[PDB]
Amino acid sequence: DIVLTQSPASLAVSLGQRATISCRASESVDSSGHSFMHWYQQKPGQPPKLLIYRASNLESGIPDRFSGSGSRTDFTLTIDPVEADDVATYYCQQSNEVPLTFGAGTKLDLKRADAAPTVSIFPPSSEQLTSGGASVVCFLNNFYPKDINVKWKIDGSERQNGVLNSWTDQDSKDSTYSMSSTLTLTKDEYERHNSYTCEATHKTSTSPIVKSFNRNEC
Amino acid sequence: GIFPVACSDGYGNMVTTDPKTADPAYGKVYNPPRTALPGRFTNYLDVAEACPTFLMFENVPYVSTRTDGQRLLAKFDVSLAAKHMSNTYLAGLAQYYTQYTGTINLHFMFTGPTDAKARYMVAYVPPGMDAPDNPEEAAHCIHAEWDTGLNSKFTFSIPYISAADYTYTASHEAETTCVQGWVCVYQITHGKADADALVVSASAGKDFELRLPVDARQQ
Amino acid sequence: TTAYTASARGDLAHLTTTAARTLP
Amino acid sequence: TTTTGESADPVTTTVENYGGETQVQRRHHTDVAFVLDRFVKVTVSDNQHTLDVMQAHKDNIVGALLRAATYYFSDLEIAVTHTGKLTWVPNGAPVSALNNTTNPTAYHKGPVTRLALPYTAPHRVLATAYTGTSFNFGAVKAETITELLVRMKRAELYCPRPILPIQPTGDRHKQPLVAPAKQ
Amino acid sequence: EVMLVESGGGLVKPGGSLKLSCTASGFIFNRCAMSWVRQTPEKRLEWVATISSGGTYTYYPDSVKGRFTISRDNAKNTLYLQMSSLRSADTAMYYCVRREDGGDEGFAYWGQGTVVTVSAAKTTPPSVYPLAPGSAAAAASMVTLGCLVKGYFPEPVTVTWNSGSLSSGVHTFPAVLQSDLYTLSSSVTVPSSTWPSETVTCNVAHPASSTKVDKKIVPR
Amino acid sequence: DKKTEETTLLEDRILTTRNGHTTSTTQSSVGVTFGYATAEDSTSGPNTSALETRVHQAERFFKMALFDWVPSQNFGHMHKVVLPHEPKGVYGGLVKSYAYMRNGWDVEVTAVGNQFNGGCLLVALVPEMGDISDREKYQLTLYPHQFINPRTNMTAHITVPYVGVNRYDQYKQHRPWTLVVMVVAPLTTNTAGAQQIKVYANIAPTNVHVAGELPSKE
Repeated sequence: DIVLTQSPASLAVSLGQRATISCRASESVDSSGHSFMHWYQQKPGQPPKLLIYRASNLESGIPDRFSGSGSRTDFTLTIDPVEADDVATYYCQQSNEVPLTFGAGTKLDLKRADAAPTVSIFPPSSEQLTSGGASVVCFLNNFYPKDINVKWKIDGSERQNGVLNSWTDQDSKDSTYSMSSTLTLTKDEYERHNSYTCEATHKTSTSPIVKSFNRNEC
Repeated sequence: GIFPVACSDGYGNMVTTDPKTADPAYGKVYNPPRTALPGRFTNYLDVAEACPTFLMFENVPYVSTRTDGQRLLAKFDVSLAAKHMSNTYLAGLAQYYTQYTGTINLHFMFTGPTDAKARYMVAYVPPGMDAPDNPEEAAHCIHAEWDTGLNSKFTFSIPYISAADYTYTASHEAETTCVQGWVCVYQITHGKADADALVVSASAGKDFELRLPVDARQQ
Repeated sequence: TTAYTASARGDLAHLTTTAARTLP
Repeated sequence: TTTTGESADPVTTTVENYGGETQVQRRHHTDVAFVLDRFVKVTVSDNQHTLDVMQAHKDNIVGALLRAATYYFSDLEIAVTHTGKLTWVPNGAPVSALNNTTNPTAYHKGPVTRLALPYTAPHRVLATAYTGTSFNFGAVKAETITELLVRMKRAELYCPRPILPIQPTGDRHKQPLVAPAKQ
Repeated sequence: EVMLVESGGGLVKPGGSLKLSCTASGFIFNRCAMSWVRQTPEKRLEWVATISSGGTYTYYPDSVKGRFTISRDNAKNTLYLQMSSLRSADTAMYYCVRREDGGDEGFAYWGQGTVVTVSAAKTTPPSVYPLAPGSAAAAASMVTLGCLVKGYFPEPVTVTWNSGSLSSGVHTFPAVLQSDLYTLSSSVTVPSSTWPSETVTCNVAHPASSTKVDKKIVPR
Repeated sequence: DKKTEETTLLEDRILTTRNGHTTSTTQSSVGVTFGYATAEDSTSGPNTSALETRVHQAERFFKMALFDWVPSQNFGHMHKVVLPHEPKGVYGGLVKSYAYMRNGWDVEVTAVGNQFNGGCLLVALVPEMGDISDREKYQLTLYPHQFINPRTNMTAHITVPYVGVNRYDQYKQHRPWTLVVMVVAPLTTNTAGAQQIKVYANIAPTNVHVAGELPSKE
């Protein structure tokens, strides 16, 4: 099987800058006098979009800001200059040899300037409790760079189990990311405690940004 | 002067398969007499004609009468790679040659009891259609019907009918269908014959030939 | 195999003389 | 010499018609078996390569001339500049065989290593064209294959195909021909 | 113009079966080669099968040989992928791609998709809990409010706030498998005044179980 | 060919061809061009384990139209076709019931116009014809051919043997013969020519042999 290896897997890049994306095949992808390497763009919820199609030649009418080169094994997409209409995950794929392998993608996101997270903590609703459970959900919204670290505390004691996290992809408008954090407890051990704390740490601070409620103040 | 010679470049390289013979060193050695040792064989294909080995249908050499009536007892690919060959001498041999041509013999020995009677049909379905699942459709290919009796065995030759004069023993990845068709063996009817075994083997035919030795395997 | 810019061994090889290695 | 042109039957007049005198020829050089009986470089890309005569350059004498026929037969001779052990395998052999040494494998003796190989396809003859894998002479593999050449021996050709030169820009195609140093 | 709409997705138990169709329009289908490519949850793309040129020479990767079949019906311009022995690994979003035109030139013109959800799990409806803030969070000027949709199957749910209206700073996060049955949250930022005085409502639609659930956010 | 009476203003060079129970007379022959040989190689090879048979019934005439030659289409305008193409009748039936088969061709192409037209067609048969370049239309005469030229003839006749790298073929996926017709001198119409010329073909599969009877549902 030929294996393709894309580098980087996510890059942040400022508007008008140059983003390059390498894609290495584990064994030649040229047959005859043709590289059979293809590059695609996947915007959330779109089918992929063919962009480049034998390593260098563009499809239809996709902008000439877009180019490709590469022979054998070493291939690159170049977007120069990056506009905001380019945030997406990019893929290379080969068609020389069955099984038609596909690279891992690279999620391109926009370096915006740094923006620190807005932090909301929510109790469980009285009715989630009624059904025997409790989720304490935290929201950490609109921030950049996407590497953030959130933490759970319950009565000061740290908490690891039952934390389900999810991140919004880069936002087209303001190139920020957001995410939720959910601690799910059972109703009985949830009532067994008093303060709950979503403690999030992200590069725009020296402090952890912490948010907390206290079941006595409900 | 002495004899002027041109030592040609690109000549002399070792070669694991050259038709020469190394110089010797230890001579005047006399072998013990091996006159008339039993069972000598001179060419593999002789034993391959003489001794038919068994085909396989999920761990077994025979085929079993499912129930009375028009049942398709077996059907398979005509390649020395075929799953049904596998345990077959012919295949174990063919594995070392790229090409072949020739007739292959199928042998059907009915193992049932004296009160068990049946009638069978065997056909060779050349490629171009899909192997029929019932006699009446297969009745149009080269076939042969036959019943049970005193004679346990029945032999039948599978004809080499291909575009080229030779064909591959090997099977390519790109081939979906067996390049050389299939052979399906049916049952036409029977009575008290259910359960009973019809063991089948295959031997090399008279004009069957193996050519172009190759060593593709692990080490 | 039709005309064609492809390769023998590729899902299009059954159109290549062009390059289905010319000839099967 | 008027003829019914539509016929398609060959016609060849001679200088004798007006009073000339046709001479002798020695078309040894334009002999099939002969012209094709020479080495031609073939572009190898990996360290393993399937032997195929269609890979000669289409404008190279041999390839141009081979392509001037539709069906052909011949034995092969090969000259490989390689490193380590060179192994050859016959047409239709599982590719995995190239690694096995009990197959015709030649040890190194530089520069090149020269061999004579038998036509090994399973067809009565091979083709230059085709209007629909097997059209090969086997494959070769060596740790390193710097260069590869092939020579067609015993060549037979059937049905001629066209063969074009260069399309000249002007009235004729002028160019630099081997000449003595001016001095 | 060229047009590939696939149909046939669903929730299926392991070992089960579905047959998809790629219905085609706006090109001569009977004279083009066709492919199915899938897109897995963790957003990576696997090719599935290719059928030849309006006739057959069919091609497959190893994971699917034996289990999946690509077939086409030139008579009524519909491509099929019959799928037997659905392994849970097979939970992907399936796309009908026109594979061939003058040459090999990528996969241009891709269909739109149908999801397959192989889970033993079968259709569970969604629990929607209003995420209103505690007493200590109503402050500043904008005020974030939320919607907790829990354990439902198959995907999707469409969260809407105020039947369309607060389409403004609303973030809806990616679904996740708490235990083979999904969670999904959505937050809206609101000026405090707007709420509590004006009703923020959460519109939760789960196509698969014929559920729409609307929860009001009411405070404390 | 030749005719009597004496000389005359009309045509002569009569010739009747016959395959099976079908004839084809032509008072304007120019002879018949013979293929690459006068007789086919051995019809009974090892590749058929001699289970092959020959069908006399197939060897008969069948008609199929080509195109309309008009003054518009000028030099190099060419109409090609691979034989058999869609085959009907007896001959056709063979293809549906036998795995492998072989036969040569008896082709009689007839562009009936009228002696006042100018212009000229070139009809040939080609082995493994795979798209000619514009330049190599000039070297089309290397193939079994025959010209049709209104001042001279109406019909072109060429007989040709079966060829191929295989003694027998599977027409269902390889045919060697491709009948082509090309304009060399654009059609002249003058005062009394024919407006346009309808071009047909009268063909006969010659020496048809088949091997490997297939199964059947109908």
